[PDB]
Amino acid sequence: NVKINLNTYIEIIKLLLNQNRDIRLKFYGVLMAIGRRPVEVMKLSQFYIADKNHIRMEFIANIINEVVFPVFADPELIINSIKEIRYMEQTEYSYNRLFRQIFNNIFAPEESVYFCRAIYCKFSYLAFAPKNMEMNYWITKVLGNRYVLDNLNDKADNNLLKLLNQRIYTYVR
Repeated sequence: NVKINLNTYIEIIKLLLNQNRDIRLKFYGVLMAIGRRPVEVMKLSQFYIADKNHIRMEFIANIINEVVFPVFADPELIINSIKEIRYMEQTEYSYNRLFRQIFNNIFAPEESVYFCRAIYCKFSYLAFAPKNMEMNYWITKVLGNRYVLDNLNDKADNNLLKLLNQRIYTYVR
């Protein structure tokens, strides 16, 4: 049950967003990168660039409700993945055994989706909240457990990344 730091987190997200093998993997990359609920990713929301590292989500819950949140990959890269993800559901359980094929003995959550959102909160706070901000406000602000290392300048964990890279390109879909 590996502990990862922010730099490691970002590279994992790059692996999943940039791989060519499985749109489902790209889905988990998006969940880790922006902490939205899967339904919001899959439908009924529009995503727009806000910042070099923020996205604006528009939705109905004034012509529209927005929420702006920080993100852990290039927003254009993220939003393009969402387009593919929605396209591979319009052109057309197992998601959890896919999550294990990649993360067994690294992350072992009961619910991968809840894990992905929870890790996103922790890193968003570590990386964007000001000194001394109450965490309960931050969570409700960015939305609506410690697998992590609270040290923002540590180098990324390369042996971990090799392990994951090997898994991504050698598992059977």
